[PDB]
This record gives sequence, structure tokens and C-alpha cells, in this order.
Amino acid sequence: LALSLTADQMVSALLDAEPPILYSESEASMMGLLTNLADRELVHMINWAKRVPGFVDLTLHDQVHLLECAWLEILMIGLVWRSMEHPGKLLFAPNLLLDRNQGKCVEGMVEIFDMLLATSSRFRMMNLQGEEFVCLKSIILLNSGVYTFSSTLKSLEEKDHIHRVLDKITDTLIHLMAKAGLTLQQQHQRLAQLLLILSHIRHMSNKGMEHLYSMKNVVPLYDLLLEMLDAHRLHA
Amino acid sequence: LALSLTADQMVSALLDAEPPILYSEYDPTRPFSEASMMGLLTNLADRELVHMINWAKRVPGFVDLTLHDQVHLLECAWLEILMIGLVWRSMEHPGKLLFAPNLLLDRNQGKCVEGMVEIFDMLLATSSRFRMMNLQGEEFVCLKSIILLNSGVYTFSTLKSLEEKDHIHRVLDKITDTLIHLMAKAGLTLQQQHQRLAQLLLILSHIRHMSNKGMEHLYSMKCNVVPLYDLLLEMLDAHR
Ligand SMILES: Cc1cc2cc(O)ccc2c(Oc2ccc(O)cc2)c1-c1cccc(O)c1
Ligand SMILES: Cc1cc2cc(O)ccc2c(Oc2ccc(O)cc2)c1-c1cccc(O)c1
Repeated sequence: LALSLTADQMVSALLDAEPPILYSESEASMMGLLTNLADRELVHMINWAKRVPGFVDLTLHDQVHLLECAWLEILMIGLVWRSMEHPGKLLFAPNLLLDRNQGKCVEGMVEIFDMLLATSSRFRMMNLQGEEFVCLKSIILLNSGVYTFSSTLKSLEEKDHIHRVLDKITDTLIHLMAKAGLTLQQQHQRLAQLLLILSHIRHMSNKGMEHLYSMKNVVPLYDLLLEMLDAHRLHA
Repeated sequence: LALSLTADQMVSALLDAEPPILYSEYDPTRPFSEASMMGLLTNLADRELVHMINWAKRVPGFVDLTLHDQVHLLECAWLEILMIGLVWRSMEHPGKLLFAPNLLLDRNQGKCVEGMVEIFDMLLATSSRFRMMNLQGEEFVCLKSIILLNSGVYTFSTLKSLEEKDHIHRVLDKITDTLIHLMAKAGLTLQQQHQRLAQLLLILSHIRHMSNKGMEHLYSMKCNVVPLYDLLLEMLDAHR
């Protein structure tokens, strides 16, 4: 049960859940390379989400909805995390490290680039830890769709569960900071600082979607995710 | 310097800073037919903007920033601030958005403007969420000031720039402390305090989202040569 895990068991489950770092397939279509990278990461994000404690307790519908809302925020927070020790650069993959003026190739990409670097600098200033990072990523998964669901009794029960798991991750975040020797005030301050960054990740994702949907296939992402989440039980 | 206020002094100063509740400019003898909602909401929003500027200048730490940084923070945050206000004053009216005391709308009347009902539904749910959390006015004013200080903080490398960011974050830390204090006085346990802080701050990300979609919806309508930065500066000259 996801709600009976301790803070240490929670951190431990999220670390264990971490997806692998994938590699990119001169400047070809840089958008080609990045889209191919994202598509391959999506698969591993599905496996990952299924290991976030609480997630597989939800309906298939709500699982898809959550990933459809959060997929870019999740990709972005991973990017920001990887790029943390590389100032002025975004490590999309170990073999695809781009700087600002490489961004000025796709129109509109520069604005998003600058925002991503700034978040990465912020994580670096705060010395964000891996254990904290995985907590934030899981919050993104669980939080980003919750407000834009139906309100059936089933749907109400689903929303209550999500808020219990989010409360457990908060618990876990606080436990980490205490385990790291911060004061209670410092803990509350750091918790606030990190959750406010989630607002900026949401903002970037929204601008990202605008940018991506400005470039005009017959395979909608919803359908894509459903197909991937809706696994059979034949391969035991 | 704002860094030396207590929680109650911070709480009290924000309460003191609260803007008034404006009304919709209404010919109430006139039919509702010959009256576009968007016009009413635009005129309401413009008049609120003036008061928002007055409020912002009384948020502790705000006037310590440069004029350039004050304008930028308001530039990024103004619609979120309008939204959180609408959500707060809509709490006691389930399924309805109190834009002004003489302008209460439901989802149906939202449907009259093309891409509006998406945003109404989102705003309604935010209002429902605040109602189920029993959000206090003391907490509300803290959240509203966090939006002001946080929303443009990443979109500003001069020595002054770093110092300015640094200052904004010290004040945010101060308002965080104030929120925890208020939850302590309400009788919440330490666990319950940090959970509630989290829950409240996670709602800020949904308010940002709604703000982003509101902006898409507004620019799908009107296409300003005069940038918003210039207008926010000019307003400070027009009415101050
Ligand atoms: C911001 C961002 C982060 C990414 C992180 C990844 O781990 C992988 C790809 C990323 C990525 O490119 C994508 C390209 C196509 C697509 O369907 C999904 C992502 C972007 C990105 C790049 C340029 C423009 C844009 O709006 C968004
Ligand atoms: C969401 C919202 C909240 C408002 C809160 C207020 O206190 C006053 C007006 C509001 C308001 O209408 C506006 C109209 C013009 C404009 O320049 C700013 C706001 C909206 C709103 C409504 C429908 C579409 C949209 O994009 C935005």
C-alpha cells in the first residue's frame, strides 16, 4: 500500500523508479533529434509513473489524463536536473548538449531555452539533491491534472487518494531536509522554495505546448499513452 | 527594511494593504442583451489594475526593488492576482464567479463567449478547493503576495540583479514563515502545517496555468504595439 510507506521507503521507491538516461539518435533537424528523443523517453516515463507509489491504484482514464497534462513538465524537470552542473547549457542527452545560440535556430525556442537555463541555475544555487528532485517530479505527475478532471463518486475517490499521496511526498520532502540537518524554519522555507519552482515549470510547459502546437500527426498523444498504459497480463 | 517584520506585523500589513472591491460599470436599467461581458470584464480589470499597483507598493519589500523590477513583477503577475481575487470572493457562492457584487456569473453565461467556459470551470474548481480547505483571509493575502513576488522572479547578470533576486527570495521566505505561523495559531500540528503549506503552494501552480490560458484566450481576440511594461510605467504617471 502506497499510504503505509515510510518517508525512507518512499524516497527509496522513487529512486528505484528512476528511468534511464537516453542518448540522442552536425545539426540535422535539431527538432527531429529532440522529438525522437522525447518519443523514446515517453515509453520509459510510462514505466516510471507506474512505479510512483499510488499511481497504479488510479483508473486507466485518470492515469492517461495525468500523463497527458504533465508529460512536458516531467521532461523539462529532467532536462533542468541533468543540466544543473552545466551552466549556460541544456543537456538534452549526454550527446546533445546545446547552448542558447543553438536555440536561436528554431523560432520561439530561445525564450523557452532562457527559462530552462534559469531554472537550472536556481536548482544549482539551491544545491538541489537527487532525493528532492525525484519527489518534485512525482508531485508534478500527481498534481498537474488533478484540478482539470468529471466529478463522479469514483472521480471524487480518485482525487482524495491523490491528495493523500501528495501529503506523503510532502512528508518525505520534509523528512529529507530534517535528515540533512536544516532547522524547521529552513525546512519550511526550502519546501516553499522548491514548490514555487513547480509554478515556473508549469509556465514553461504551457509555452512549450504553444510552441510545439504552432508547428503543424494522426496519432494523438492521448491515444498514444492509453495504448502504452493499457498493458495486458500475458507476459508474466 | 521588510526583513525585520514579525509574522503578525507582516500579516497585519498585508491586511491593511487590501484593495477595495470594485463594481461593474453597469446601466442597471438597461437590458443585459446590449452588453458584451468581455467589455464589462475589461473595464473592471482596468480599474482594478490601478488599485493593484497601490496594493503592490504596500507589500513589504516591493518598493525596495528598482522601478524596472517592480514593473516586471506586475507584468508577469497581474492576471494571476486578478484570478486569485475572483476565486477568493467567489468562495461563498458555489458554482458561480463573483467578478463584482453586481456581476455574478455561472458556467452557462460563461458559455456565451467562445473560449471562456474552459477558464470558468477551472476558476470554479479552484474556488471549490479553497472552500474545502477553509482558506482564511490571512492565508489568502499571503498567497497573493507570493504570486506578486514569485511569478517574474526567474524571467529578469549584474551584481544588482543577483542582489535584487536575493532580496525577493528573503521576503518570500518571510511570507512562508508567516503562513506557518498562522497555521500554528490555528492549532495545526507540525505535520499538518507543512502539508497545508504544500497544498496551498501547489494551487499556485494551477493559478499560473489558468493565467497562461487566459492570456492565450485574450490574444486570440485582440491583435498591443505599446508593450505592457511601458503601459505599467505610464499608469504610475497617470494616477500617482
Ligand atoms: C523543452 C524541451 C524539453 C525536452 C526534454 C527532453 O527530455 C526531450 C525533449 C525536449 C524538448 O524537445 C521536444 C521536441 C518535440 C517533442 O514532441 C517534445 C519535446 C523540449 C522542447 C524543445 C524545443 C522546443 C520545445 O517547445 C520544447
Ligand atoms: C479570468 C478573468 C478574471 C478576471 C478577474 C477580474 O477581477 C476582472 C476581470 C477578469 C477577467 O476578464 C478580463 C478581461 C479583460 C482583461 O484584459 C483582463 C481580464 C478574466 C477573464 C475572463 C475571460 C477571459 C479571460 O481571458 C480573462
